[PDB]
Amino acid sequence: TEEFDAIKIALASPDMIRSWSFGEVKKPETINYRTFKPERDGLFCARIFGPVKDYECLCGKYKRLKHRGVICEKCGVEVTQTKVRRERMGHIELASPTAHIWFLKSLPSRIGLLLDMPLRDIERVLYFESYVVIEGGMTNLERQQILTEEQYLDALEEFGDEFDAKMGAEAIQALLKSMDLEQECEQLREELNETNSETKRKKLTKRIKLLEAFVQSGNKPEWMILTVLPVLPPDLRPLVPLDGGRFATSDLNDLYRRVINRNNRLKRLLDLAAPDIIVRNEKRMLQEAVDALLDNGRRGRAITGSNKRPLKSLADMIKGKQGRFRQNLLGKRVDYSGRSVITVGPYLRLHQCGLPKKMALELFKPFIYGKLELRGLATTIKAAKKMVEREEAVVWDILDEVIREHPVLLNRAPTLHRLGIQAFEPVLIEGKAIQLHPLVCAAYNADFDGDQMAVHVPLTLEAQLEARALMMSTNNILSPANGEPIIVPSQDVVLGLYYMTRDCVNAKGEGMVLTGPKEAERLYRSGLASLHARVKVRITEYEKDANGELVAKTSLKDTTVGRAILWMIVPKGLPYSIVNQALGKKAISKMLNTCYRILGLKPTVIFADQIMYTGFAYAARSGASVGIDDMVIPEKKHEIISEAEAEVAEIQEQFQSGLVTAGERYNKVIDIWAAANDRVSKAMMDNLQTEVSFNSIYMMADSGARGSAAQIRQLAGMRGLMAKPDGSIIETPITANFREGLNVLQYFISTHGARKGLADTALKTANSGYLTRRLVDVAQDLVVTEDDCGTHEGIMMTPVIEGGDVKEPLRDRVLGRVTAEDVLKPGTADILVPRNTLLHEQWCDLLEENSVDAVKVRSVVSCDTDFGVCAHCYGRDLARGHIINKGEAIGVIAAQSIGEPGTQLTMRTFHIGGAASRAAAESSIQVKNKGSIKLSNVKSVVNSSGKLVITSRNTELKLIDEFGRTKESYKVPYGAVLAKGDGEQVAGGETVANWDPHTMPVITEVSGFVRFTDMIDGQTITRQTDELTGLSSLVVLDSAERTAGGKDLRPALKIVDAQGNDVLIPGTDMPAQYFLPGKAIVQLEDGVQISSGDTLARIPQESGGTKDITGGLPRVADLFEARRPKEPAILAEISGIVSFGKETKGKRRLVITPVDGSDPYEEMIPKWRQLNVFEGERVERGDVISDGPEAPHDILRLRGVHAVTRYIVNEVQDVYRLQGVKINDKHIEVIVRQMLRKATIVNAGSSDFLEGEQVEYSRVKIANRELEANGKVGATYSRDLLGITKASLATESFISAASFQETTRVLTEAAVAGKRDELRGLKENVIVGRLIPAGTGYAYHQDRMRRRAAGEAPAAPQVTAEDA
Amino acid sequence: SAAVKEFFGSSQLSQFMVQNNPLSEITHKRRISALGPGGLTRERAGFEVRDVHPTHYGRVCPIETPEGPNIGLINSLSVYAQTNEYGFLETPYRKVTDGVVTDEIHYLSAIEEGNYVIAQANSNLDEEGHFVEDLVTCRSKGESSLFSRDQVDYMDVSTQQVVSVGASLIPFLEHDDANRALMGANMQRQAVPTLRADKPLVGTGMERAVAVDSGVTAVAKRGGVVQYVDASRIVIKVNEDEMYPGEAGIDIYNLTKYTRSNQNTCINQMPCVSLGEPVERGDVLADGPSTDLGELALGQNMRVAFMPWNGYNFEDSILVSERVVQEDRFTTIHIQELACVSRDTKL
Amino acid sequence: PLGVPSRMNIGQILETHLGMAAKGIGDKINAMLKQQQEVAKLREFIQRAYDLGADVRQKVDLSTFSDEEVMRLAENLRKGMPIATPVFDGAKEAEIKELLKLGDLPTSGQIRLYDGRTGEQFERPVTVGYMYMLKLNHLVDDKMHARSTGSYSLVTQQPLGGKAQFGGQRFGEMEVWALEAYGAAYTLQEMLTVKSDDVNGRTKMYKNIVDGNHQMEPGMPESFNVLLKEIRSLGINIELEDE
RNA sequence: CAUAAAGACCAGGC
DNA sequence: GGCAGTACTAGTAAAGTACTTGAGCTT
DNA sequence: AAGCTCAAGTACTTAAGCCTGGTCATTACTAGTACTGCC
Ligand SMILES: [Mg+2]
Ligand SMILES: [Zn+2]
Ligand SMILES: [Zn+2]
Repeated sequence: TEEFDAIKIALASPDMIRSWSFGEVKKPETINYRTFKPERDGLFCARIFGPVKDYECLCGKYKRLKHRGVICEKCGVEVTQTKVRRERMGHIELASPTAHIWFLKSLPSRIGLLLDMPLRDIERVLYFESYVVIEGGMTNLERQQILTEEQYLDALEEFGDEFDAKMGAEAIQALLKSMDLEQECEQLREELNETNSETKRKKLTKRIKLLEAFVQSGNKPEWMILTVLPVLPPDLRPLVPLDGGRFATSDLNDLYRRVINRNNRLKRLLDLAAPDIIVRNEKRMLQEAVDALLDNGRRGRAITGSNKRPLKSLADMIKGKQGRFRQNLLGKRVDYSGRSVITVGPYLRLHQCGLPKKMALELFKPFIYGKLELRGLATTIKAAKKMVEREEAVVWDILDEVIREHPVLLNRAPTLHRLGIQAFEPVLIEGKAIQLHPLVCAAYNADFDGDQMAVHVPLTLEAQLEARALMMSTNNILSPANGEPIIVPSQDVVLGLYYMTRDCVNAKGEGMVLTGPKEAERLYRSGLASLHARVKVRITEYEKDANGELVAKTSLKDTTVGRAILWMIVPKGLPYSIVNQALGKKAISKMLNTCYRILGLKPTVIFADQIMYTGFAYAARSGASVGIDDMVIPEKKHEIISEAEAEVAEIQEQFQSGLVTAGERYNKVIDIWAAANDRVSKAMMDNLQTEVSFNSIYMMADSGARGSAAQIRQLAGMRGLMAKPDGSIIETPITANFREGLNVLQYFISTHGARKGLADTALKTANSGYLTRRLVDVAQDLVVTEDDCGTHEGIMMTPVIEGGDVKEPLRDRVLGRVTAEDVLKPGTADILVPRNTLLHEQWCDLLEENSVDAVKVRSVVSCDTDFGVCAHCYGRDLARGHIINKGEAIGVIAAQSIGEPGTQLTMRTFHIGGAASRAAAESSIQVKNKGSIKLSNVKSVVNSSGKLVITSRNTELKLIDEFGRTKESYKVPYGAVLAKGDGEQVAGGETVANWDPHTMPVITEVSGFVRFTDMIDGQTITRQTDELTGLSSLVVLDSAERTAGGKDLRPALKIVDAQGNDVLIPGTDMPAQYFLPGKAIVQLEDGVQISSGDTLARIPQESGGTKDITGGLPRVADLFEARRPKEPAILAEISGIVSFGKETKGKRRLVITPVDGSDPYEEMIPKWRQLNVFEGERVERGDVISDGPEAPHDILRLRGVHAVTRYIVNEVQDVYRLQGVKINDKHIEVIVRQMLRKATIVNAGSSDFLEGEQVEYSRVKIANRELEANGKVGATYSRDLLGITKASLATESFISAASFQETTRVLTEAAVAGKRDELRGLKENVIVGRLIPAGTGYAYHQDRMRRRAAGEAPAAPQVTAEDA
Repeated sequence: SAAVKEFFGSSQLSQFMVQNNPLSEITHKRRISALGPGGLTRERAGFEVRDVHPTHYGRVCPIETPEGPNIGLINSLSVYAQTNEYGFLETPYRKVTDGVVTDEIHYLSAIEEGNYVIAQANSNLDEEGHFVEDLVTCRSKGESSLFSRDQVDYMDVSTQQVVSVGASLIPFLEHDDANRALMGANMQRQAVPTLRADKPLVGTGMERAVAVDSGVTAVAKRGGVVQYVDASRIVIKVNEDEMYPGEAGIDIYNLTKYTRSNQNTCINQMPCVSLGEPVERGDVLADGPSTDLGELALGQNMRVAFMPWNGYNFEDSILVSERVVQEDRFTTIHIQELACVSRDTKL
Repeated sequence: PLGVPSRMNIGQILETHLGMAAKGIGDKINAMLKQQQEVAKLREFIQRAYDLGADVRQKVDLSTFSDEEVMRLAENLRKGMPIATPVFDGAKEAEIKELLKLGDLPTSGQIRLYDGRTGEQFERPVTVGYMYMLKLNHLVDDKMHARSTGSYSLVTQQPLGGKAQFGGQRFGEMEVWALEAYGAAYTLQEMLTVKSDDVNGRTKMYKNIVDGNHQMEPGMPESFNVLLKEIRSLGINIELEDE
């Protein structure tokens, strides 16, 4: 049929309920156990819904097919099939309407905010209880405590009466029709901004976001009350027995039978037609009946005998109160599926799978029944259902003719990224295991000791052919995460190919190629009789490749034959051998990138098959078996062991003699063993590359197969050091290895580190889909739909250097992203009007780094499209190497590329524990090479002491040559003296910086005069004497040594000019008021003229740090779920000058003085926080202050929109880049908008200031009024950063946020607004069961085929349509 | 009965007996669990009890958990360790004098280990009475120091008390990392009785004690003269009277032949005593599910050759020729129960 | 051989060289001198492939001692019919390299084999021997689960396994975001509708595949019906709206 | 072609 | 022959987020 | 006296796949009724 545009959710009306429903259900009449025919006109009826049998009547008058259309005369019942009983509906006329508890027990009360009653209190007072018939009137201004009084002015206490305000909900409609809404609603926009009492504006700003939902295109408030109860479908609740005398029925059979027996009781017992003040007893029973259909558990559950479990309500099937939400997303059982063991198919290719042959007898049978009638196996369709359903030995031939061109769906259950479900052709293989391709085994985090996978069967020819060009594994060779291929030649294939291009060593080991040139023939010809060349060293004497293996087979040559045959085996089945030269050991994953970029994908398939065969086949031809004698012990091992064991005796004698202390021996015992593994390590890796090069254990770790630089050292030499389960290091090193006699003690020590890795994956192998789930729930509506937008608003500046991992890294963040404008940084390269950059362009953006500070790039987080993201701002990453195509769910492939590398991360606990590091500094900066000094964010000035003194910390002191390359990375603290400035050339081995690692001098930046401020003898200052200077000077007392009353007094050397006014710092509006800490050195008089750079005070001691950076999956849960870190850094609320307050060992202070207030802006700093701020130039707002993380909520408030979108996508990469996984910036940014999708505007343009609405609608509102025409409006905002557990909790859709346990507050929000749910997302399209938009479902994907016969065929009616 | 049956079937602490192996049986009874009733820690915590403590030296083998959903939660119990009387584990230590090692053993408490220094099992000893070199490395309670022979008070019994019976059968445990010694101890936990049982070509000294000490090998009650031998029974004619070929105080022995265990396997007991063999109290009479004569024989010995064959042995795959299925060398017996419980009907 | 550098388990190569040199270390002792006691045909060929390499005086010889002696100098190690090895105090590389230069046939562990496929003179003599391997049991997980047409539940329309009919694979949520992560629009659509849930899809599909043509395009699913009737009976209402 | 429920808890593979 | 007792059988007793809210401090 | 914001107090949260195994019990207490024994 047609493509459905969108669905619309609204409240049910009886003028609409009686449209799809016919008849009237009056009694609880079900189908008896004997006959299936309907009994009476109840829930199961033939006049209402339909008959049961084919053509028979209820009475039994006419049963023959003679009367098929005409009804009977005495009892006219039209008869059809029993299918029409399912679709047709009936409605139950309830005499009194009832409430919907989703609109009641929910905290945003829909009848408490709009209609000003208590939101929780009066609902637990009126509804179930006995308070009786407020609307309107003229008795009581007070509107809260209902009985007695209650709207608008008469009379409170004693007796009064026994005002609607009724129990239940038959007249809450009458509250919603009058409370007087006009005295509750034009007047809302005046009471907020006009009246100065903010109690009236903080009570009335909450109650418009539900008030204006009914004023707009949504419905009226008078339909929240359930009047008419629609029935449940008849065949949806069958009543068949289970076995013998037991039953398995739904829990709705006990609940629809009660509501109908509590309906006519109010009609005719109760024949009145009374005032409503009389009756109580029925709606206390009927409302009790319908509440079990609404919700059980929020006040009172509904239980059965010997069952302390609530009855399974209609909401409890969705939200899962009993724990069946963990069963709904556990999966729906596939009718065409199987499971068996997995194994390896080498000769199997990337197009095919090898599955067992008995499973195909069962799972493939509906395709067999349509094949048996053409052949001589079976005759009809009925007799074929009792032969092919079992073990049959004839169907073996006729099964394979269907599976010529019908691939299936392979399925491994850790379906993390895109390639968790792949498509392959079935090959019928004997045995019980499925065959898995070895290149595929990098996409499947698995091994072959017990892993078991699943399989599925594609049914229609529509879904069959998309399992060949879109789902097949060798089509999508690239990762969703980055541009690197996941599928890669891993271990056995690279062993023979790695050994193939090698050269043995007796004397000489160069590389040689002679197919082609002529000089190396005569050059390497005469060596066969000499010592330079043999039968395995530098020889080749022949023209071409062909007879070189002829000469090599007859024992004359050994080497450069595998290099000669490798150069023609792989490029014979594929042209373009100009790229087919770099195999290597680290270029094994790079060939599947550049061979896809230069050549096509059909090159890549057979290109992987040739390398597959010549890789896995010749590894047995080499036969690289590891033995015990292959692990060559270095000769330098026992000498370093003998030197390390002879020093602990001397150091122990030093401790016994008593001339030394414990501290200077304890660090020596660990020093002589901490450097021994470095000296013995730098003795097997250089021994086997010069003597044997053909060693098995050396080549299987030197190559990319499976090797690390730490697991080989544990066997070969000595495993160095093992730590405690806390993290503190063990003072006793271990010296025996896996090769020698390893005692019980060192094996017992190794278990302390062996328990972390396997106990890490203990509870991490019960469960694998919530780090995926909580990140795909938020960004599910991210679909590529691009119509030539090209936006410029919200342009993002990218810093040339990232925020920082430890103290000062050097990395770049741009990959495959479009450019914003014309930027000419290189001398040869140039980026034009917006173009998708390559992987080569990040090296051009990283090369000229001393000229660029902001890379102009269009971002994902700022785009005009409300639901989706355009093709330009997103990039290239779809499945493959070219541009993104239309219709891609770029939000789920982004989040699942974050869920997959989190498996290898260290999981200790979700909220930060600790680590261990050491802070050190040296005042010895000596440049190694030549070049110039590059300085950034510094204000150098020459003082009166003749020293070029800086005024800033975090100064980038790097050696930048004439080509602009980072060669050094040094740290310059505050108060340093540079020998040369910015731009001056230096020489090799020259000191360019020198300071004191004892003093951080308080150094000024402006000139003028020094005025004594808040310094009184006996309160803050006291005449003391230093220990190094010797000059008696005025010394400020500490914070704890001060007298009573001087706790608020802060001393200051206030800098004034000659006129007495305040001297502002150049750049900002900050007065120069530097505070003097306690125990400072003030060698300066009063009123004397100073200069910019003069030392005011000094800091005698330095401390701080020792507890720092988290790392791991706990930081992933810390950054995606925006929470409080373990190490908070008090970020500066105002941007300006910074200067230390105190320096005492107890507490350190920090004060900023913006314009007027100086002293109340104090920030306390403990000794754990490492001080990263200086006493000089202004800092930005939101800048870091300590060695710790930041809060994403406050840095959102302070710095701006270029901060949280670049701090949350960079710091999460500081975790994954440590383990080695490279995740692109494109796949983190689509969830940053979804945490930013709601905010709060400050200027009312269309709605009020506190709304909390979405921002993609507000971007159009500021777009059309400011950009095009008609009175531009400054509709600015204030952003709101949330967590992913709350940003997905309140969405636009109602089934997108129904993946939580809070389905009460969402369905009412999508219910009262009348919100048309345009199903853009794909998550919101599987639960509803409709057609996927991203594939063939988008409206651009509409076309039809045409051949030449059906091209000349419609030419005849259009000539026929011409008249004579 | 309503409180003791609830622990017997529905409890966290009590699970099904793993009977695919007598070694799996003996590692199942001697098992620790960190999870019990609700009055203790939960499944979600445990990161201070999974990690082994340095006092646990020769008292629990720290690598004896199964590999799967729970690592470090089980941690089964070592060889010479034993709950003595009141819950206090007391592992044996050889009481050694000044220079002569006395063959007696003593059960030392965990708080009493900190009061004496104990020597090690990797030291060379001639028979029981001499000491090779005056400086030998020793451990007091976790720290390392060099002591002389006059200071040594206690000594370890052997290098076997540090491991469990799943790891004492592991030959080269000093050469393997613990990360795969855990699974190497769990391969014996998931074994199966094969047809052609073959004892390992490397012996340890524990393959013969599991069959005798557990309920695996039939042990006679009193020695006599064997008169007849069958597969289902072994009749023993014990001469309680004057010696005659006329029969005597017969103790018939029923050998459980072919029944179903918990792990869908079979427990077999094949006789070995021939006609006319006087048995001793303690002599073997029949075999076990995998035992050859009295020793444990889980798997087999086949010709191995380390080579990447062609692709197939990619991660953890095992390749084998056509001969392995032509003979019934790994053909095991799998027994499945089809149980169905009787009820009533409406008619 | 690549399971050795990553998974640090060199002791299986210790057992491989050991089971290779079982003819020449300590099964050297009980294999022949005790006995070929049951078989009188091995006491002619095995008696000369034994003394050609291995000549340690700790390890006792055939030519001095008869059959009845070892059946007195090796009654002490009869329980060790092959070699004996304790856990952490066992073999040593100074003893292994001393007892493997002995052991017939090779020297230092490695020997030139021949390929079973190519045949030729095999480069780099390899570590071979007799490893004591172990077969794991066959739990019912390893039994093949084959389901095409079984029963369905009452309150839901999901399949069900059990005694006769086998269990069906559930289609979990990460499996939904894989085909959802793909451009395949109809496979995931029929996966939750025609496979599992719809009573109108599994019947019409099975009636059209047996004809030879395609199955009818999916209309209403059963999740849309059941969830929709869960919505309609409450105060809210969901209604499908056309173009 | 129709029947073997649902749920709880435990064990197991990775 | 009638009444009462009793047995059988069918209904039936870690560690965080947001969010609230009470209280302390100013026009 | 109104009121305005701020901080502690509080309730509530969701617990990283799927897969089979076996098992185990679907409730034991109260009320009415019918049967049987005794007076
Ligand atoms: Mg596995
Ligand atoms: Zn009729
Ligand atoms: Zn855009």
